[PDB]
Amino acid sequence: GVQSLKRRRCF
Amino acid sequence: MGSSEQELKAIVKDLGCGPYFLGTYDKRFPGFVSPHKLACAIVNTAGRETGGVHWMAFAWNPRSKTCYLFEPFGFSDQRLKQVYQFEYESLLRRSAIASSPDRCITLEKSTQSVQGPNSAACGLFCCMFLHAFANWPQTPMDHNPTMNLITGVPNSMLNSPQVQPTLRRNQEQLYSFLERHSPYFRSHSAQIRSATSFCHLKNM
Ligand SMILES: *C(=N)c1ncc(C(=O)NCc2ccccc2)cn1
Repeated sequence: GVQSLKRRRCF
Repeated sequence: MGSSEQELKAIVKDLGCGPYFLGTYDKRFPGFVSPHKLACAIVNTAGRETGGVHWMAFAWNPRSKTCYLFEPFGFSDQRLKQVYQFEYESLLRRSAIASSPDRCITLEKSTQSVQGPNSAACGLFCCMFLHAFANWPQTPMDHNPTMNLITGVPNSMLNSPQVQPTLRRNQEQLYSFLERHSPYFRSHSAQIRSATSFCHLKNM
C-alpha cells in the first residue's frame, strides 16, 4: 500500500 | 477520458462501500458531519464548472477521529496547491467542528504515489482505497488485503526507470481487483481500460 503521514489538527 | 462520476458511484457501490459513501463531489465538498458513523467521499480537485481534473478520496473514522486523504500521487499540500489549486483546510475544519466534541482530528494522508505520471486511473485507485477503508477503517492505507496488492513509491521518483515495473504492476492489479469485485467494471472492462490507461496522457 502507501506510506502516510499523521498530523494532529485542533480547531 | 478518465472516469466519470457515474462510473465511480457504480463501482463504489459494487465494492460494498454504499453504507458509508456520501458520493462524488467537486472541490467544494463541505467535510464530514458524522460524529458517530464511518463515512467517505470521492472529491475532485476542481470545481464542477470545469468538468473534473483529478480525483482524491477522503474518509472518516468517528471512533479514532481520523480523516484520511488518499490522493493517488501522494503530493504534498504545497504540490496539491501548485499543481491543482486545491486546498482542503476548510473541509478539515468543518469536519473537526461537526464530528468531534473536542474539535480535534488526526489527518492521515498518503505520502507516496501509486499512479504513473501519464495514467488516467486516479478515480479507479480511489475506489480501491475506499474498499480498503470500508473493510479496514483503522489501517486503510497499507497492511490490509486490498492495499497490499499495490505498492507506493516516492513521488520524486516517478520518471525513473527503477520504479516503472512497480507502477505498471499497480495499475494491472487495480484492474484485476475491479474485475474480481465489480460487476459494473466487468461489463464495461474494455471501455474503462481504454479511458484510464497507463499512458493515456502521454505527450506526443
Ligand atoms: C486521473 N488520473 C485523472 N482524472 C481525470 C483526467 C482528465 O484528463 N481530466 C480532464 C481535464 C480537464 C482540464 C484539465 C486537465 C484535465 C486525467 N486523469
